[PDB]
Amino acid sequence: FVEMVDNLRGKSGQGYYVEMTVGSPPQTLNILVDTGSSNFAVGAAPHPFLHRYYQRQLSSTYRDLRKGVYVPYTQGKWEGELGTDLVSIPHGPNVTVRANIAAITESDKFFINGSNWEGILGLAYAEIARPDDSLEPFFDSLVKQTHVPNLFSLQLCGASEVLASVGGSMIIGGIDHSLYTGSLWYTPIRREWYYEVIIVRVEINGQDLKMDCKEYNYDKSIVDSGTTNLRLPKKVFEAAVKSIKAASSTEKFPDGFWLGEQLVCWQAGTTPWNIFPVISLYLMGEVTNQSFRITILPQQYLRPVEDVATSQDDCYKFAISQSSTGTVMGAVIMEGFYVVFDRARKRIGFAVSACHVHDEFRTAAVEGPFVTLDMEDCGYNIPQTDESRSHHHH
Ligand SMILES: N#CC1(OC(=O)[C@H]2C[C@]3(CN2)C(=O)Nc2ccccc23)CCCCC1
Ligand SMILES: [Zn+2]
Repeated sequence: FVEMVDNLRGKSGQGYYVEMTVGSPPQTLNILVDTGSSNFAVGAAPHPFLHRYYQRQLSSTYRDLRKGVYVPYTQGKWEGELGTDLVSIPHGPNVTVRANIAAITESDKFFINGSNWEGILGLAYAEIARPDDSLEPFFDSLVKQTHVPNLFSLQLCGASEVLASVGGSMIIGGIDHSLYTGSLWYTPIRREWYYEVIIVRVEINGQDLKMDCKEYNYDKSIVDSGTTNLRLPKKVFEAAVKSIKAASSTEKFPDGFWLGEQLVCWQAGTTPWNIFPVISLYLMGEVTNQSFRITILPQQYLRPVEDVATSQDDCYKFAISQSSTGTVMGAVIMEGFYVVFDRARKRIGFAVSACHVHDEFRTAAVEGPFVTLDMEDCGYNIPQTDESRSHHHH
C-alpha cells in the first residue's frame, strides 16, 4: 500500500482530495474524499471556482443514463446528469472500474474557492445515494468489478497569502501499519447508510458532561471526512463550550471566536496549549457494555490560520460548531487518528495516527476498554416521514 501513502492533498479546512481520472482518454480531476455521502459527482460545466471540469463528450467510453440528479446538503447543493464511464485512481489500486458519475451542471455553495477540487467521492452506503439506493456507489462498483477487499482507511494529517497545505492517505482495500501506533479499536456501524456510530459518554478534561447519552447521538452520530469541523448537537455544543471556556478562562476571547467566526492569536511559538482541555468521546465497543475512548487535543480543534496582517503571530479558529443534524465527526476528529472503514465487518476502527499533531505533555489517544453495567441505549430513532415511508425498495 506504499503507492497509496500521501495520495491525498488539500488546503486546511477546505477538504482532502484524491486525484482520479474519468473517461477515455483519461480526464484528470481532483476529487473530495467524503464519507458523509454516497454519490460520485464531478463539475461538468464552467464555474467561477473550477479550473477545469469533466467533458462527457470527449470520452469514447461515456454512456449517458438519460436521468437527472439533485443533491441538497444541509449546506450546499448541486444537480447534474447521470451516466457511467471508466474511472481510475492513479495513486490507488491498479484497476479501472465502470462507475456511475453525476456530471454537475449547476451548483450553489458547493465548490470552494481555492480548494483545488472539482468533484466529490461519496464513500458511504447506497441507502443515501441520490436519486435513490439503486444508483450503485463508486466503492460498491470497485469491490464488485475487481478483487479489492471491502474496506478502506483514511489518515488525514493536520497542519501568509494562502491557507496551509495538508496531506493524507486513503488506503483502498486494506490497512497500512506504518500509519498508526498502538491498538486499533473498533466501534460497530449502527446502520449502513451514513457511517453511523454511537457515542456513550463525553468528557472534557476528564470531566463527564453528564448528559443523557441519547443527546450525543441526536439525531445521529456520523464519521464524515468531508465535514471540516467537529459538529455537536445544540445541547451538547453548549455544555462543551461552557467547559472549554472554563478551562481556558485566563484568556477572554470574543464571542465570534466561540462561534468559529474569528481568529485568536498569540506571539509566534507561545500558544498556551495547556489551558485548553482534551475532549474524549467514548464510542460503543464491539462487546456489549464495553466502550473505548478517542481523545483529541486542542491542536486538533484549534485550526491554524496565518493572518496576512499579523503574520508574526500564531492565530487559530475554533473548529467545533453547533449542529441541528447530529454529531459529525469531521476532519478535526479524524486528524487525530487512523480511521479504518471496515465495511466487510460493519465496523469503524480508530488508532492513534502516526501523523497527528501534538506536544510534549499530551497526545491524541485511543484507549479501552471501559465498562458499564446495564449500559442503556444511546441511539436515537429518526421520525419516519410519509414520503420516506411510501418509497418501495425493490
Ligand atoms: N448534509 C450533510 C452531511 O454531509 C454531507 O452530506 C457531505 C457533503 C458535504 C459534507 N459531507 C455537505 O454536507 N456539504 C458539502 C459541501 C461541499 C463539500 C462537501 C459537503 C453533513 C451533516 C450530516 C449529514 C451529512
Ligand atoms: Zn413496489
